[PDB]
Amino acid sequence: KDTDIQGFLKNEKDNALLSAIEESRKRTFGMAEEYHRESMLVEWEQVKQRIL
Amino acid sequence: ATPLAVNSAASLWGPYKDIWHKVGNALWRRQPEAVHLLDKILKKHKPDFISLFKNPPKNVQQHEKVQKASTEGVAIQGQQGTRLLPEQLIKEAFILSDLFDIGELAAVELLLAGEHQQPHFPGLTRGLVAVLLYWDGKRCIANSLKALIQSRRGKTWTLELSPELASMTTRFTDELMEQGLTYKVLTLVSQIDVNNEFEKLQRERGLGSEKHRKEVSDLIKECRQSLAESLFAWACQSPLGKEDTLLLIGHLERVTVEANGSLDAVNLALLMALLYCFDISFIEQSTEERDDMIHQLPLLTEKQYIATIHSRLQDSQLWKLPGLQATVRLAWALALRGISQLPDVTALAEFTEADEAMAELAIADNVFLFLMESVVVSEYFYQEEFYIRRVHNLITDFLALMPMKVKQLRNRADEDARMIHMSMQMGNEPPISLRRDLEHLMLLIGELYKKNPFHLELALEYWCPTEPLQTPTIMGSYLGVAHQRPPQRQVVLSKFVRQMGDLLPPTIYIPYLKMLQGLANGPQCAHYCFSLLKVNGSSHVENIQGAGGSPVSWEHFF
Amino acid sequence: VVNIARYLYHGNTNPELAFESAKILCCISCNSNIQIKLVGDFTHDQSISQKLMAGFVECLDCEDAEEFVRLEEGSELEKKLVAIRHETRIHILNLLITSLECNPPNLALYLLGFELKKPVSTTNLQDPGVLGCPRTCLHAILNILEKGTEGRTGPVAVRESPQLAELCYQVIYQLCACSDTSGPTMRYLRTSQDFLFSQLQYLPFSNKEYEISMLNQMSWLMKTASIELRVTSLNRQRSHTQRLLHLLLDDMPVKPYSDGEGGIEDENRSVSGFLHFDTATKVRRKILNILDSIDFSQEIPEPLQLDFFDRAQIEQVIANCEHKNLRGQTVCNVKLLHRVLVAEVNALQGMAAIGQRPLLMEEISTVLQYVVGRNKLLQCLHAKRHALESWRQLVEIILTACPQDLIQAEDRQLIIRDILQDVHDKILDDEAAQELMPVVAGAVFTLTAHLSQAVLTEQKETSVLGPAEAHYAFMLDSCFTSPPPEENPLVGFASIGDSSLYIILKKLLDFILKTGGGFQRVRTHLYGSLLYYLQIAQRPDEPDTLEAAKKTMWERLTAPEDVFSKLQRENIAIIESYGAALMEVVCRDACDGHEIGRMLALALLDRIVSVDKQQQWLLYLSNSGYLKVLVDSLVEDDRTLQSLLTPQPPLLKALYTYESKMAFLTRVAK
Repeated sequence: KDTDIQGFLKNEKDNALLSAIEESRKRTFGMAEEYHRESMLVEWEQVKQRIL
Repeated sequence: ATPLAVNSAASLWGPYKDIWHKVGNALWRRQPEAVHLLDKILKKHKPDFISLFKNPPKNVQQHEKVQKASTEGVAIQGQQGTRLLPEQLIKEAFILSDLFDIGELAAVELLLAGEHQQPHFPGLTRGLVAVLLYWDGKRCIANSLKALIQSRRGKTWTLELSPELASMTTRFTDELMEQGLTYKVLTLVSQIDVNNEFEKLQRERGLGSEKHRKEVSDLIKECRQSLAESLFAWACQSPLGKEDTLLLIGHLERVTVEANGSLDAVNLALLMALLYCFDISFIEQSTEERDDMIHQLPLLTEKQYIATIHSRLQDSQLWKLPGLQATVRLAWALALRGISQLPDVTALAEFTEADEAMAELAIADNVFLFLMESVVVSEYFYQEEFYIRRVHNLITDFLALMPMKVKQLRNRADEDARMIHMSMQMGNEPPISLRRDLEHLMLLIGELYKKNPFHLELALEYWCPTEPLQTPTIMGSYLGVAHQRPPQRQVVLSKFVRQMGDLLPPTIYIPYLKMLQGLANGPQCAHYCFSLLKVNGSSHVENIQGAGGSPVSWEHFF
Repeated sequence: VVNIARYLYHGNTNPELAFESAKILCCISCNSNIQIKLVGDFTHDQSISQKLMAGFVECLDCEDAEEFVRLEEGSELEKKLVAIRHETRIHILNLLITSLECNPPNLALYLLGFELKKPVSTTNLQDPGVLGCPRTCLHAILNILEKGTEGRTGPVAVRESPQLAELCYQVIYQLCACSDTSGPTMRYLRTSQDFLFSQLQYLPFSNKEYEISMLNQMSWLMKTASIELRVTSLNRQRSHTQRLLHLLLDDMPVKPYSDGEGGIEDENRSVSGFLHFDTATKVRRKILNILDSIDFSQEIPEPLQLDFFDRAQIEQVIANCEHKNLRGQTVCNVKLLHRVLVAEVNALQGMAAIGQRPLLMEEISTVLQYVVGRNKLLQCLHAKRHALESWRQLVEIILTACPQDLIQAEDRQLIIRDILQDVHDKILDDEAAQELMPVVAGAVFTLTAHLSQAVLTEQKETSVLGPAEAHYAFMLDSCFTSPPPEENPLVGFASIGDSSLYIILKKLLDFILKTGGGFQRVRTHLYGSLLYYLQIAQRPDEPDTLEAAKKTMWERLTAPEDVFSKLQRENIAIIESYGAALMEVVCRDACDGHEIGRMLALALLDRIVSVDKQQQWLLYLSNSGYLKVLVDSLVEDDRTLQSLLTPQPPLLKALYTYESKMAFLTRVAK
């Protein structure tokens, strides 16, 4: 309810705890694709001079 | 910052409760911030106390504005502008104006208070509530007056009030007594009657429900009572003046009992005020404040006080109640009996040589019967302690200071008992003109100490320890008070209880058992009475033919 | 029952009949089944109903105070009659309190003046006499708290009847927390009495006798003020929201109306003070001054010592007496405990027991006094915690429900930075009661989240001013005096470098260490707080522009450091300064802790291994073996994750903990 304060000041804290975990996880997992891509591009950024 | 301070003598309730609550916080709650308000409130409302319960008067220059209040309007304190008043409130204001003899703006400001307070009295009207507020406003003045008198310095109590507060209250209320306070109070207490005010209120329909009739009936009694008690609370702390005591006598001349035989709480308080104007017993008690307690007595400094009061009490004019005149005659005879035992007081001998004669008049007017049936039988006699203390003194000082009258009363009782015995041996009724002086005194003692609403064991003056109590259960002191001798008052009184047991005739027997019943009231009182009834039996050993043990003993009874 | 209730119409003339009447009616009002019928029999006859309403009000508006029961000068009979009248008020307030949590229609909604011939939420409450409105128990409960609201001393009942004031504030809380009373009540309390402003100005309340009751009075007044900040904000009633915010938040000394011509004397106070002109006297905010009056320490009564009774049995006889009172609180029934211990001091047939009986009653007296101490302790630990919960509720509505255009991006941050530092020290002190820690960490979490959210608006709305147009704006307002030096206008953003933010980091790590391993719900809030704090130190996502990719390796090494790169260095150096103790506390709770404990401690290790440039935490994680406990456990996670592939999975928790374990491993592996 809406005069109900303790249901609200519970739920937005369970939401805030999940949100603090969520950007840690999803920023680290996006940083997994980007780390393979930069590593692929940096070993390629060795190979073309081994070639040239 | 002007003008607005002009209406502020018309509202007949709000300013009076504003005084009463702040007198309550400054006195009974001792609150220090309220002292710096009380000084200013007493300086403001001194005119109101100088003319107790007096209305603001009617005025054509209010009457116009109330009749025009539907078109020109009225300005009211706390409100910005003029309020237009309905024809109803205008006509209600003229009804309250002629019902109470109040000014037309005061009837409006009282109806505006009655309109604001109406929701607290569900089922009444602002007019029926204005009838409450007009008597509660008077009650707030009367209770403030009583509390401002109880907070004087004086000879009977000290409410811990600061030496400044206790001199502010004293001085401010001396500055009301200057003004003939006793005359104003006795005028109000003899003009205010519930029946006359209910006749006014029933005609013009100012009586509501059965609760409202109870409320108005009691607010009018509180207005009589706190006024009469203002003279009692004065007289106990500081005695009334010469003409004031003659006005108080001049009122008591004219009293009548209620339909049961007792005084009302109001004329009881006025009797007790006159009795405290005649107390001197503290001069057998105080040693170091003593001489300033003596200068504070018209009974010692005004030879004129005694000369006028003694004259009006030796007077052959009977009062409406001869037993009330008898009670005041006994108190005056005992006041003279205290004064005749103070050393240098030779200057009053021409009045004190009458002490046993003023006592014979009090006995002849039948004082002890009126003290029983018109004073001690009242439920209001057992609602105040200083009433009980004063009727204790009025009997103990008769027994201690007039033991030659006590002997005259026994010489009579042991002969009117012989008249009753001889009539019954002749087969004839006892003659109606025999006098019950000692029977009435012993029944009065038996009906007095019979209740003790403040636990005081005052009957202990009628006892005296023959054996030491050995209660081992209090361990809190080291002051070895070596063997104090019992006081002469107690040594005469505890002798009187024993010597009215000497050879009891059958007429005094039941009065003596009742005298012992009243004096057996309290834990020690009962133990000393048990010990008397034991000692009265423990003498008849071996002599089982000489029938003559005490008929007031345990062994005779069982 | 109606003729029992008619004795209340005689409360001034027979208080001993009105007392037992109110008390019988309080016992019967406990029955929720009977409430609906009492409303019938009490309103079917309006002539009786007007006497019933009058009798309940007549007992409440009576003026007699708790003082006259203590003054030794008074008559036994007067002391008794004042105590009877005061119990008569208390049983009327208890009758109302129990009736208000019974479903409508109930006896309290009648006695308080609600329109029980409509839906309750459509009630048009008004002042007594207005349109012919009767005086009701609501206008009496207000009158009890209204007396003294002009005074420099505050409300009269808070001093002269503190138990009456506690119950009066509870009825006003129930009338504002229930949905269908709240609309009528939260209108009326503002339209006619301004009641929440005229009372909150007198916080905190203060007497050393009635601490428990004053903490409960303040608890209920903070819980009504809470609802009005939310209600005014949702209804966009800006001026009333803002006026209640100022009364709680300003660093300003609220001056009473200072009319003229009064002052002097008090030149008595100790001349030695004339050299301690202490400019440390900051005007601390009203909401902090209420946190000051909530004590966090606690008196623990000394452990019972006994010569005759076994304490290992007495502690069980005490536990068998620890029932729940009408406030839900566990308390020992002293009258049952006394009956039981006296029964054994009757059952001891012995020569010897009947010589020892005085000493057995004397040791019963010390046991009963210790149990009265235990009952004070439990009620004080309740009241401190209930007040801290009410204060926390008020703070969190100011943060979650009040508009951002009523507390600005710098003052909102200062208020949270100061509240965090004050809320920390009262739990970092070692006398501080552990029962408060679940409320304190539960507040520090919402505070650190709102500090992080405020910086996470400030960063983005400052990210608008291009350094090319300001040079024209400065060229008009031609005032003419004394020039300043060449100082640079970059002020508010420098506050991301405070000592306050480094103090808040330490105090949070100190409280993470101090919270013992049973306090797992306290630690999940504190690990959440440290994640939100480490989001203040978060660089945002920058755009992969074909122009940012032109910035050379020289520009990427000769630019000044941005404040987030600085703040990351100084925060990791603070985290390093706790070393192996903080490393054990986080790594162990990541392996072994609660479902949510492991989940958050793994996200905290992911965030720490995102800033550790020395590999100290990685070298701890490997040489402790915790980096293998967080790997061998994948073969035990799996069995739970298999169950989460069912169509209706029982609890997604184990997935969310696996995703943070795998995030931590996918941080370490870089």
